[PDB]
Amino acid sequence: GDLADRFAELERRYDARLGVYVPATGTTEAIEYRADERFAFCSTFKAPLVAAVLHQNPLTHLDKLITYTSDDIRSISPVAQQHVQTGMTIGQLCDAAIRYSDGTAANLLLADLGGPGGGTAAFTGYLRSLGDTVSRLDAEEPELNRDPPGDERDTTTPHAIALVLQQLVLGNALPPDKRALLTDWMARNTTGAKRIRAGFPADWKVIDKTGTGDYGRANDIAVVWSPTGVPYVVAVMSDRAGGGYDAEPREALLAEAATCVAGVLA
Repeated sequence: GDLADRFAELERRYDARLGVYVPATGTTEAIEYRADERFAFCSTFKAPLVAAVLHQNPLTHLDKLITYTSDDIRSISPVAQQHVQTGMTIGQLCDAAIRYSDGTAANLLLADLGGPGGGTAAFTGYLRSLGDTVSRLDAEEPELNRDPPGDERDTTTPHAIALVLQQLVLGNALPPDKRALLTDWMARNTTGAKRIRAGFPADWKVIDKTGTGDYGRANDIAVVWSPTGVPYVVAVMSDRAGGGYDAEPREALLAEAATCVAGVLA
């Protein structure tokens, strides 16, 4: 058979562009479909963002209290907008950015990296340090979800982001104590039940970070563990550039793409 033909059928059925990368492992070949085409990060950047903050601080930094006002809520912020009076620690912000895709938490973590562009240059530099030469973050939340389809700003490729996640969760980009925190926050994500999780059998472990944006953007990046404990990185990205800025993002496309990948990996 030809898995690329099955991904192409998904693109025609969902009226969408799909990108997939599953890095090769000890026992599998890579799966790649439009893997070197650019797609908007949307909130998937929040996983490497938390890694960047972990990398450049001791773990005691997670208790640092960050204060902010109601005027700092500029993006969908399920946790941060309930804690304006008290503030949130860096660790609480990491948790919220990954598990609730909290936009204010991400903007505050970008500010914690510091430097010009409110942390977006610093974040991009962290990706360069992991060998990612193509990805770039240019805007904060929520504008990073809203670039037009032709813009390279705030884009990655499935290939690039998969190899970033591979280094972070399964490689040695972070020491074990920091790696375990990133892994746990992804493992307890609350936003991803209908995406890669929905394509893997219940006895597979899935950890993930979702992204959604304009032009029908829907992404999910995951690490999955077989029932025998064998890990795979799975990056799935999609958009609907011909469906207008308000094209509906399709979680079901990601779930079916994931089901096709599970068929290869099982």
